[PDB]
Amino acid sequence: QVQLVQSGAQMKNPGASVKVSCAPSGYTFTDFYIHWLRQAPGQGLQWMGWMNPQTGRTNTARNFQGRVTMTRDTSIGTAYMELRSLTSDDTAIYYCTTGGWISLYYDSSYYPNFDHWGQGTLLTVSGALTQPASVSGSPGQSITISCTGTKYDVGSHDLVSWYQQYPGKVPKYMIYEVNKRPSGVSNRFSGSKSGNTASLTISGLRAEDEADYYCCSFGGSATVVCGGGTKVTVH
Amino acid sequence: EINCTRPNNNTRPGEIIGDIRQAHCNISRA
Ligand SMILES: *[C@@H]1O[C@H](CO)[C@@H](O[C@@H]2O[C@H](CO)[C@@H](O[C@@H]3O[C@H](CO)[C@@H](O)[C@H](O)[C@@H]3O)[C@H](O)[C@H]2NC(C)=O)[C@H](O)[C@H]1NC(C)=O
Repeated sequence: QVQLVQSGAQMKNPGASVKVSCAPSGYTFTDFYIHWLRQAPGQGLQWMGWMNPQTGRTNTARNFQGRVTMTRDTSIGTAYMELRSLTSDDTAIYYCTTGGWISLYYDSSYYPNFDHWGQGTLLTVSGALTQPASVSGSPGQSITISCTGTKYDVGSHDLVSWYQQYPGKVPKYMIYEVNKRPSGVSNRFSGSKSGNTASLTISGLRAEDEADYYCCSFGGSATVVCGGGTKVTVH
Repeated sequence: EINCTRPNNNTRPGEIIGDIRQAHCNISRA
């Protein structure tokens, strides 16, 4: 059984550094990419970077250019994400996730296929794609959620995934590669794409569809970009 | 029929954008 166990919550004063760990088990650590994302209540889903567990080669989001270092200890199969020069803006829940399967014949580092997620790590410092903020439907209706980027990200590649997040819970893999369903997900959820906009359609709206939905996509230059999120209300 | 690809995404000798892969070749014989 796959488990991604992250290190515990931390409080840091500003200017300090944080080193978050992620220890995966129940699968071959070196077969899949490791991604790092973060989320604050007053913002959306922010992709931080990827790491190849085999070689240790990484890529980080532009906004983290030189304050993030991702590494791994091979003897203990543990990934690390270090964030330097903390401020209050860095207060967030940080997530370690799995990614694309690592193949010799192509690069899947930028596949936003986050099948499995760590439990999250709350950092407190004391001392993006465009989604509609809110979408509403009554029960039984078909609803649709947009996710707009540019011709450089979602406009190129059929590499868009969708994630469902209940309050105080970890995001869940719902749709990937635009229209593909992960095992366990009902056909009620479908995905499509047109030009620079990807869409998630939820048919037969049940009450328990009420949640936050996030789109992630190939971001350009082997990055991944995520949306600000969409709250779905069922009347 | 022989087809070889270089997955590496590079611009300038000192910069590769994504992850690293060797070149690979695939042959199809019918
Ligand atoms: C592999 O590398 C190529 C080229 O280095 C990548 O294309 C580049 O993607 C970036 C997105 O991060 C583009 O940046 C954007 O450029 C436009 C136009 O100047 C600008 O309006 C945006 O603000 C942004 O800076 C960049 O233009 C683009 N370059 C080229 C020549 O395509 C490509 O994404 C990479 N492929 C993979 C699979 O990662």
